[PDB]
Amino acid sequence: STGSATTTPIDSLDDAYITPVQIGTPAQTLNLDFDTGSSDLWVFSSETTASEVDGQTIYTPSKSTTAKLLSGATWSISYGDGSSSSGDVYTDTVSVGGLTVTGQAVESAKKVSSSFTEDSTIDGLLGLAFSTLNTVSPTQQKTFFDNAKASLDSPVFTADLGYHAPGTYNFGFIDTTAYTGSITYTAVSTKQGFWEWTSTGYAVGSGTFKSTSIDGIADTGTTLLYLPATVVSAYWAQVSGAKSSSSVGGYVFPCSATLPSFTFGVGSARIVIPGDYIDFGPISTGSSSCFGGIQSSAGIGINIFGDVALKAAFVVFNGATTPTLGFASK
Repeated sequence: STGSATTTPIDSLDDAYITPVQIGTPAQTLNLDFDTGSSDLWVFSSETTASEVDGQTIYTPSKSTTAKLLSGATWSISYGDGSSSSGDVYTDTVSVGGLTVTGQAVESAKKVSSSFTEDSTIDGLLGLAFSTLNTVSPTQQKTFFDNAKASLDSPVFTADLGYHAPGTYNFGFIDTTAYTGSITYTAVSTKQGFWEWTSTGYAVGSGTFKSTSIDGIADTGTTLLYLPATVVSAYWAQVSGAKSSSSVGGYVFPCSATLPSFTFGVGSARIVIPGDYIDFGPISTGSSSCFGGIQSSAGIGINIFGDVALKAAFVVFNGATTPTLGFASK
C-alpha cells in the first residue's frame, strides 16, 4: 500500500504545516502537525478541558463505531518549545492520504498548554520519530508509520515541504518526479529515538564550504534551523545590522536586509537554503526588526534541522531494518 497527503503551511511564515488525517468511523478529519521529532499521535477531543479549546476541530470517540478505550492507558508529553499535553488513549482507524491503519493509538487530550489552545489551526500532532519515544503508559504504543510499515510497498515516508506553499507527505514510495538530481543517503542513529544524522558541513552565501561534522535531527515539527553558535555567528556576520537579542530570544536583523543563502552538506552533496527561507518577519507587528530563521542550538542540547532546512529538500525517511535519511534538491 501507499498514501499521499498534501501538507499546508498554517500561516504566511510557514510556522508549521498541517496535514488532514481521517480518524474513526465515520471519518472525522482533523488537521495534524506531522512531527518527525516526536512519537505520539494526539488530538484535541471531546475530553479536552473546554477552556483550553479555541477553534480546533475535535475528535469525539463516542461518535466513532471503531473507537475503543485503551483501558488504563495515559500519556503526557512535553516538547522542546516548552509546550505540553496529556490525556487518555483510544484505538481507532486512522487514514492518511488513502493509507489506513487499524488499531492505531489515538491519544485524546484532556489538557493542553496555552500555545496549543492559542493555535486554532492545529488539531493535534502525528509523531513520526521512533516508537521508543512514545509516551503512553503503562504500555508504550507504536507510531502510525511503525504500524503501517509492513503493509507499505517500501518501508519509507517522504517529506516535501513547501516554501510559502503546500507540499506533500508520501508513505510507501519515492516520487521520482518530486526532486532533481539524485538522492544522497546518510546514516541515522536511533539511539535518542530521533532521525539523527551528521551533516558534513556548511557554507554561507557564496562563501567556501567548511567541512565539519554537525550531528542533528531531521525534525519536521520544529520551525527553524538550530545549529552550533559558531556556525550561526558566521551566518549572521554576513548580514549588516544583525545581532543576537536576549530580549527577543535570538538573532534579529534589519527587515530591509537581503539575506544570504545557507548551504548544508549531506555526504558529498549540498542542499542550498535560499536567503528568503531564513526570514521570519517582524518581531512584532510593524517592527523593522525581523526574526532570523537560523538560530543557535546552544542550551537546547541538540542541533535541529527543522522546517527551514527540510523545506529546501526532498527528504526520505527510510525505515528499513537499518534506518537512513535521504536528501535531494528540488
